Amino acid sequence: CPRFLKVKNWETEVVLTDTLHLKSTLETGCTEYICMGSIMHPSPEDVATKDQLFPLAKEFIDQYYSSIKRFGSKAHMERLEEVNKEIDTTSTYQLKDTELIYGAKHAWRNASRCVGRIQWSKLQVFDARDCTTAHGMFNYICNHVKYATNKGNLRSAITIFPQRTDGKHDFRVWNSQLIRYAGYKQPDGSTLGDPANVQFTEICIQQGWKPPRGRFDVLPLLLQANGNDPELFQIPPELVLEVPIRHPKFEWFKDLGLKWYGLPAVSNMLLEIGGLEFSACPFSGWYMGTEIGVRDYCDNSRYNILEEVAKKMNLDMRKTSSLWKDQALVEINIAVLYSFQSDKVTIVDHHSATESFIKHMENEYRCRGGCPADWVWIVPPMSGSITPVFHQEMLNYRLTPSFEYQPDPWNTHVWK
Amino acid sequence: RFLKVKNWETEVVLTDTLHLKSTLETGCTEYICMGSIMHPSATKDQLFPLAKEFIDQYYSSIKRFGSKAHMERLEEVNKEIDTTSTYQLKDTELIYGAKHAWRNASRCVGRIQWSKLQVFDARDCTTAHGMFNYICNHVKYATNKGNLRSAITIFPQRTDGKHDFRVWNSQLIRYAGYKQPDGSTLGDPANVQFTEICIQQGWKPPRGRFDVLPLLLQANGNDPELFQIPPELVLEVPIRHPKFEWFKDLGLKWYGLPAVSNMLLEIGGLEFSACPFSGWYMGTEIGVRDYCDNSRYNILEEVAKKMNLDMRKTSSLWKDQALVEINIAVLYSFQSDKVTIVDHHSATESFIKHMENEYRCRGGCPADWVWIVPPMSGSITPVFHQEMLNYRLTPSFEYQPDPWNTHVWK
Ligand code: HEM
Ligand code: HEM
Ligand SMILES: Cc1cc(N)nc(CCc2cc(CC[C@H]3CCCN3C)cc(F)c2F)c1
Ligand SMILES: Cc1cc(N)nc(CCc2cc(CC[C@H]3CCCN3C)cc(F)c2F)c1
Ligand SMILES: C[C@H](O)[C@H](O)[C@H]1CNc2nc(N)[nH]c(=O)c2N1
Ligand SMILES: C[C@H](O)[C@H](O)[C@H]1CNc2nc(N)[nH]c(=O)c2N1
Ligand SMILES: [Zn+2]
Repeated sequence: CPRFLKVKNWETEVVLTDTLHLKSTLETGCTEYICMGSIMHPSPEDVATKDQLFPLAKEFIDQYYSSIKRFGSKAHMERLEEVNKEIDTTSTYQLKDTELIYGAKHAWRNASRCVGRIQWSKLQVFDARDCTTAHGMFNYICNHVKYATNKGNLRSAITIFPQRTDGKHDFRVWNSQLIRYAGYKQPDGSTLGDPANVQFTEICIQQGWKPPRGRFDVLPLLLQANGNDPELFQIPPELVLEVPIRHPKFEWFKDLGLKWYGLPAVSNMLLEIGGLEFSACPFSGWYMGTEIGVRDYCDNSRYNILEEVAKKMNLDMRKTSSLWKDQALVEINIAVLYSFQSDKVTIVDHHSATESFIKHMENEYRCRGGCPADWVWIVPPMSGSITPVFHQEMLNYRLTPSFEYQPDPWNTHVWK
Repeated sequence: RFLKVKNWETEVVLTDTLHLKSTLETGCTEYICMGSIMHPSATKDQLFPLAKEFIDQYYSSIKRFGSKAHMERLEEVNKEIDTTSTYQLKDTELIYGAKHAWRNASRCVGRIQWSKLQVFDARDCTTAHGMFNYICNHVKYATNKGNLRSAITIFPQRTDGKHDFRVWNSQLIRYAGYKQPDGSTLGDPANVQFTEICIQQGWKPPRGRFDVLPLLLQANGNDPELFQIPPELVLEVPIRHPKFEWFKDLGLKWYGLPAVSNMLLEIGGLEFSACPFSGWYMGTEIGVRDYCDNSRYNILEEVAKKMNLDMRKTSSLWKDQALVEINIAVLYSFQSDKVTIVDHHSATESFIKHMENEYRCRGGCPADWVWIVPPMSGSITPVFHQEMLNYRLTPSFEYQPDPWNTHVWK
């Protein structure tokens, strides 16, 4: 690979120079002859051997001690030796609290699909590696939700549960996000609530959940500790902050009966630090408006409200070239931003978020030598080219520490 | 190395085998993806395998692979490369190659039309006047009083690089841009430099906001020469709005004919440095990019003004609101004037159908998601949810250096 790669911004002519890609550790899926950049998941029961672990841990320890300006120091060399001995006698090792916090923040810093990374160094890390049971995981998650929600002044946070050992004792949050609404398939084929969550909702009902069978039922937590069968818990409703959606101009918009939860909290990803694997690491931030207003509400396979809103706006819905869909989509995103700001719940519009991200990316290029970014994910799902990231060339590559996808736990779990 | 592509909205999975036939590079590697980079990084010896590859897929396409005609053509091409260091395509091959360069353009959402392409052979052209005549004929044919027809005009191929045919205009029809004294810009700011070359070469600019630029045509590597396209051949549309009667007062118009004139067509190793090609517009090309890019006509603030929108906070989405009304106007205007145009909903829908057609009959369809997804309302169009594999097949349309950076002025 060449040492310097240039990216251009075609609106501002600004050229940036990337050297950080030389530290790339994993494959992207692309080859010299094919690009897989719009494949969502490009290409087990298998843990790192001693020989796989030694270099992965050294690389991370080296990076950590470089970051604290102690590279080559006595503490650096001693930490290397202690880690090496630990791997040698136990085939794994335990991170220091300092190292865990650094690794978590850097997995966020390295997350190429995240437009909100200007915040990466302001992350509250909750060390839950002493957890042994699902009830304990419930306690940790509740504290996380309460801390991160903060009565609407949201704060980013991650709670990290014990790392993988042999792969038969995994900690998992079976929920894909901590807070989501149930979906219910009807006999007649229609769906009530969130159609994306019909499968998981069915799992919870089989596990014992009594469903309200409404349009916005918060799902219970399904929590697996130490490889045991998962267990159900209801999140105390006073910890689930929600925003009813109204429109500043259209008095009828509240009559739609829409609301959404304030806290986006991903709970199905895997956090990889120095070759260690944290299979339960729920992390949360605050929303960009389009995540709710474009995808959650207007995806055809989700709540799918464009028609109903277009009807109440009295739009001509016979020709697509009237752009009735586009007009309604804007008003829905105006309502979402307006309802969150009125209730003083942190949210960020896609103009402000992408402008912030360009500033972040430029700083990272200057101070770090690059900033991996996935353009397909960074550009918002509406009004793409009137945001600055549309015009920004990006380079995508995989740095470690990192958040990874992992198989859904109901597909792998060995029921006791 | 059968590759699967999924649509996350419909769950349709298609299987790609066609990528096994590519040999040009993408710019990515196993460790770095350059999918959002706009431009990532002959002789007798290089030429015959490239020619043989192209003749092979041609005769494979008419289902006479290994036929007597096929065998004879290969030998004919061999001797011609021997004795002349190049070769000439048959008319059938020229047409096949041009349609297939369009078919293979990963960045084109309009490829469902790929085989309906009128191909104008201009390989006998020798002068800029002849180029002008061929180009006027293309424009007139393609415009067709509003019922636009896809066309391409193919001028003589590159020989030694010192006798290149070039259209110096990036597109056949564009508006001029002028650097104003007070620092601002009149017209189209994307063209300020090309406009200045035309002025330097003798063009008398009217210094308005929608001045159609003259043609600047270079034949056989000579100095380029200026020509005015006859105005009756340049179809234009006044943009107005079905509900906002004040919109016509903005004074906006656009031309009906999108015609790329700065790319290079490669076919069996031959390079056609002048190959103007044209189709019809997707509304967002004018309404989102041309009118609302900050570095282009940049009209958003004005439109939002007349709409009386709250422009103090970005979270009012005033820009998004104005953007939709502008794009409603463009579609409404072209449609009212019976000028062929397609909205991004209909176009992307056609492209998904095209992808399905191509996977079935051809085993795949190279597509660049970054370019295929429209610049507004992305995820309410079906291509947003469609995984695409990008790879480079030949014949192809390639970028080439701008002629003013290479030409030695004679
Ligand atoms: C603090 C405010 C944050 C904002 C505004 C933000 C914004 C976003 C958005 C809009 C996406 C695209 C999501 C989608 O389309 O599904 C995303 C993805 C992502 N974010 Fe951030 N995020 C924030 C916080 C965080 C934090 C705290 C972490 C981790 C510690 C994180 C890690 C990620 C990752 C890994 C992805 C990729 C997810 C995937 O591939 O499914 N983000 N973010
Ligand atoms: C017939 C109607 C057509 C429609 C609606 C259409 C639509 C589009 C659009 C929207 C783009 C993106 C352009 C941009 O953002 O600058 C594009 C790109 C492209 N089109 Fe098509 N197109 C059509 C016809 C054609 C024809 C006739 C050809 C050639 C024979 C062609 C070849 C290409 C190529 C090579 C590109 C890529 C240009 C680049 O990389 O800058 N298209 N098309
Ligand atoms: C920390 C953080 C901040 C922030 N602004 N957004 C996020 C993502 C939030 C999020 C993500 C998903 C998965 C979407 C997946 C599944 C289906 C299609 N997509 C690929 C579901 C949710 F409910 C949700 F809230 C995280
Ligand atoms: C055959 C065909 C059909 C169709 N609907 N559209 C096209 C493209 C039309 C087109 C393209 C450009 C270049 C824009 C530049 C600016 C920066 C990045 N882009 C490369 C200028 C134009 F005036 C123009 F009409 C071709
Ligand atoms: C940086 C990025 O590659 C660049 O802005 C691209 C993005 N996608 C595009 N898509 C289309 N159709 N046309 C364009 O000019 C661009 N520009
Ligand atoms: C097929 C395509 O990769 C898929 O729809 C992607 C496109 N870009 C995205 N971008 C974001 N932020 N979130 C998404 O879910 C997607 N989906
Ligand atoms: Zn790639």
